[PDB]
Amino acid sequence: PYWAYSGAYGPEHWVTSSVSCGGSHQSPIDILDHHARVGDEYQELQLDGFDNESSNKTWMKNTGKTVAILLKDDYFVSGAGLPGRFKAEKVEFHWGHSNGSAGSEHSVNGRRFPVEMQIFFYNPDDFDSFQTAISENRIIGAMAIFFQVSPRDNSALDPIIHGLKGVVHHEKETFLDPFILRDLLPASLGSYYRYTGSLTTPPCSEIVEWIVFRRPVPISYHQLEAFYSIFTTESVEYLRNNFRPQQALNDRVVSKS
Repeated sequence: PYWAYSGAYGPEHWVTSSVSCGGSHQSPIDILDHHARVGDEYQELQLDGFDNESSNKTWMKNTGKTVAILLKDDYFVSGAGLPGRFKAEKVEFHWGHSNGSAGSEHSVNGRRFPVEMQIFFYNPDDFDSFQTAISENRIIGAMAIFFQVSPRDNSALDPIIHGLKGVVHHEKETFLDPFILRDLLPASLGSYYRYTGSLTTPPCSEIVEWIVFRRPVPISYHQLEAFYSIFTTESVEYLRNNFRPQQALNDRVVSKS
């Protein structure tokens, strides 16, 4: 079904075509640190493959709703109270409008960030692929990483930024220079929140175990410009403010590592 981030098919209307979009365990949310539970004693968050440089096969696409990176190498995450070892499928981005304006989907203590990067995972021991996991409505994993402005370019982002400059128009695709996925994550890996929620776009399936890192990754204002310069096709407009409104926590509790 068709959907958008504004207008007649904007987020307030998604439920018309996608019933789950009106569920009670939806994402994203505001995380209030003082309402979060401490002491859950999760197993160490373990990353497998994140220090390897990515393959020249990895590519990026302007989908018109976001820019997505299709990961062609094997990256795995486990621990942190995830039900199993999850394999990375793709990375998507959400950002604001100009000059570092709020773009993240999640927030912490009411604070939003200029970009949120999300990495989506599936359990390869249950399914051959991410698409099948989704369609079967089984548990998928997702990490959310915030970016925060810094006076100098973050060199770890150079391949991603260069990629954005190659997918300015809707449907454009490009291969990416090698990047190190670990370096797109916060230096402080042990500091995160966990909650159960949903995909943040239709079908909004309530099957996502979220990891939201507490600390942001630096990006320069100049680097942010590469995000703001992306187009989408409604007529051509800039692809900006591509984030879902926050959703009610309801009976859920967020856990703090």
